[PDB]
Amino acid sequence: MSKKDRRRVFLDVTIDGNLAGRIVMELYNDIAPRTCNNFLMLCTGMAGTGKISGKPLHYKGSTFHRVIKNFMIQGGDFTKGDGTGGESIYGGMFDDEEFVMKHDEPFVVSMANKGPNTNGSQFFITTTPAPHLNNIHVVFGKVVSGQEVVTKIEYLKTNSKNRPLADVVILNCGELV
Repeated sequence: MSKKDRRRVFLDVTIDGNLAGRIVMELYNDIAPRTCNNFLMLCTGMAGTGKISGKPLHYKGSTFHRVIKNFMIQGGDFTKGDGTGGESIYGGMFDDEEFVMKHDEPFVVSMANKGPNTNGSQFFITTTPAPHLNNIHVVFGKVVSGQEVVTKIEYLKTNSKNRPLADVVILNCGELV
């Protein structure tokens, strides 16, 4: 409810086994409670296994399978690891919450989707403002530290499917104080 209700979460990322650093994000629980809760639970793994997939609901070990130079990096697919998988802690996908937050600045954390009301576990971190994505993707967080590890990942050499050649893995993830 209050701005003091905002939680912090972390992602320790490795590129081909070499530690790139830590990405810390502040979740706007007071503006997008369901989306932030889903994300926070996926970082800690404290919600169990997927209802439909029967797989662990948590980012540990998953990758950033898509990076777009000058725009964003995408991850969160813990079931298929290529953009076709992932699952929310609510079972399957969940509805879009009110589009309060906007892509009005770089390093905003937003939900990836496959059309209206199709939120799962996939997300993306932008690197420039993107107002055209407003009212399509639910913004629920902001990177507060480690924005340089985000750009490091973003500029990695990719193939024609926009997939990084190197293995970008979430070594550790969880909650911060």
